Amino acid sequence: GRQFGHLTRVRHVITYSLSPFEQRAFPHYFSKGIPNVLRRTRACILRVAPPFVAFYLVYTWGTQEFEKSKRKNPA
Amino acid sequence: AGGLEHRQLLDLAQKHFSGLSGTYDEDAVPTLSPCRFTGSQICHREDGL
Repeated sequence: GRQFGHLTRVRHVITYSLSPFEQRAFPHYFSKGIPNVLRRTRACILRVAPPFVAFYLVYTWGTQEFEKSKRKNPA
Repeated sequence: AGGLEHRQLLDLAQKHFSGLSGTYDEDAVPTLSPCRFTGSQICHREDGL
């Protein structure tokens, strides 16, 4: 159905690309990758974490409460 | 090239071109060097054409 050639109209855009045998596959895999990963993690942690922290708290409280309930009481 | 004789052209050149300098003043000798070739792509998108 959809094929290359008339998917959309584009004008005045130039693209430069380099052959895969003229360049490295791992340019800066440790010097620059790790700061980017830290940036992404810092961005996402505040959105993703608090629900799972709350689940952890509920899990601990429920397990402790069940264990306390099972044990017998004096009198 | 055409209708002419070689010695006449040589004499005229001796008359009118002997003033050119050809000593390569100092190390001003522009010499080419090998040029690197790169496999690559360039694309200018102009859908109006």
